[PDB]
Amino acid sequence: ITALRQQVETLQGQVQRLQKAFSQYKKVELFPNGRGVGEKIFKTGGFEKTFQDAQQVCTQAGGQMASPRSETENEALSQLVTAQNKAAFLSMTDIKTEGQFTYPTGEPLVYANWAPGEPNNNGGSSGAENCVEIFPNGKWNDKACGELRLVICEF
Amino acid sequence: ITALRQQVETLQGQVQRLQKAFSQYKKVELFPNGRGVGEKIFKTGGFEKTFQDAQQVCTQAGGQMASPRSETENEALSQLVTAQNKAAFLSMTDIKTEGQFTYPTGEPLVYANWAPGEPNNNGGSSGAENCVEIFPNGKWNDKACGELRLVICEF
Amino acid sequence: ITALRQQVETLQGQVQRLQKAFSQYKKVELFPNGRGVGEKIFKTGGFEKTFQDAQQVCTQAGGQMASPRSETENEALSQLVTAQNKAAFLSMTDIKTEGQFTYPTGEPLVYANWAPGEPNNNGGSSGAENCVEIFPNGKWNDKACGELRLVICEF
Ligand SMILES: OC[C@H]1O[C@@H](O)[C@@H](O)[C@@H](O)[C@@H]1O
Ligand SMILES: OC[C@H]1O[C@@H](O)[C@@H](O)[C@@H](O)[C@@H]1O
Ligand SMILES: OC[C@H]1O[C@@H](O)[C@@H](O)[C@@H](O)[C@@H]1O
Ligand SMILES: [Ca+2]
Ligand SMILES: [Ca+2]
Ligand SMILES: [Ca+2]
Ligand SMILES: [Ca+2]
Ligand SMILES: [Ca+2]
Ligand SMILES: [Ca+2]
Repeated sequence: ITALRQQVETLQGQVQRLQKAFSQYKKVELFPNGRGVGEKIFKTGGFEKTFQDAQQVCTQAGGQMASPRSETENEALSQLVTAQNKAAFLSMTDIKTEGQFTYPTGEPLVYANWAPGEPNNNGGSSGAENCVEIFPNGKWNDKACGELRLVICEF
Repeated sequence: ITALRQQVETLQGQVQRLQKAFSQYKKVELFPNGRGVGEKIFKTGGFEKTFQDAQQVCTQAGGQMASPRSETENEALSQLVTAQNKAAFLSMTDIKTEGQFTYPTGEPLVYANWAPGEPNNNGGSSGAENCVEIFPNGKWNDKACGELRLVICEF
Repeated sequence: ITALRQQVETLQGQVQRLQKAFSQYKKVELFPNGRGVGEKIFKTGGFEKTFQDAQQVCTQAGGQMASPRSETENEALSQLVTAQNKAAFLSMTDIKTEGQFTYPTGEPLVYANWAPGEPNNNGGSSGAENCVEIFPNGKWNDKACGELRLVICEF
């Protein structure tokens, strides 16, 4: 029918405006504590927690901790860490097998950006160092999971 | 026609992607200062104001102060109060009739979570206590409306 | 066909709910650091940077610095500056031609709200004053671009 055609063209307009409005509100939301990379979105809570606290926080929020699988994804996190001037915990650990860092899924790294001479598993008073922190410069450093670091969740 | 069918199937795809993208951006927005319960959304501004200031703030923002009508809704607020480590004002008062706390609409409570021995209307120097604050543990305490408390708005 | 009609009516419902949900999530996002005026959206990052830093920040985020072209737009910014209690940089400068303040595009002001006796180009130790800051009261004051001021981006 011809009226059905009218309803469809109306929907096209409505959908177009929804798309425009949403694109704008994506940018607004991400400023300043969020970064979009691919279909991923990293966002910092602005606070610091231990690794396991941060892991619960991100999960409770409906996401997970950041698993940067590329340089572009790693760069985004670097920007958040820089803006906050606080090193942040990544999602990876080598708790299962020492020396081998893994994603929460069980699969080994497909990307890495260790700083000079890392990891080393030397946390001093803290003891072992099974988690990973990322610096403002984007470099990685294994660190005692019990330390407090910037919380960044991946959605 | 057959072309109209094509336009419709195109809209289905567009709408599906809008839905997926929006679900993701809902989670992103709510982290970390927001909680979704039913069709309600609680969000903290992170700051503290008197009851009447908080009431103007929430209204100006297009919402209202939190009227937790269930344990699930009350729990959500508890999580926000805990994260901020700041007690927050609820929307209810007994200003009209002493002893009887009411929603901004005029209707009496359909849910309550008073702490041991509350309310008591004893604010000391503050005087009377006609408003309600909620603790990190989720318990309620009547308090002088003139006090500064965490602002949480309901949308 | 009749089934196509069913799919279309289904889309209408889906779109209606998307619209409702989005309207709600617009209000949530804007609280408390955002203001909507027309098709524009102002949002503060909460931090302070020099004019050129703020300009990079806003651009990187996919927007620009605030170009208030009316009293309603200026009022919105005033509300953000007030809430933060921090004067903010606007997008306008007179760097090209002294005395004549311009938008980033190259066009002269279509609106202005200078405070008593401004601008004056007297920044003391700072030197010249080619940028513009806005006070909680909404009034404008030219200021050394090298100063640190509240960052507010326009999307
Ligand atoms: O506090 C322990 C940390 O000390 C830093 O200076 C580095 O040496 C890191 O490798 C180490 O994890
Ligand atoms: O400051 C007054 C408050 O003091 C607290 O210790 C409690 O006793 C509350 O009941 C009371 O509202
Ligand atoms: O610090 C310089 C500033 O000092 C303020 O008191 C005002 O006089 C401004 O006009 C001037 O830009
Ligand atoms: Ca180790
Ligand atoms: Ca180390
Ligand atoms: Ca009372
Ligand atoms: Ca009391
Ligand atoms: Ca000047
Ligand atoms: Ca001046």
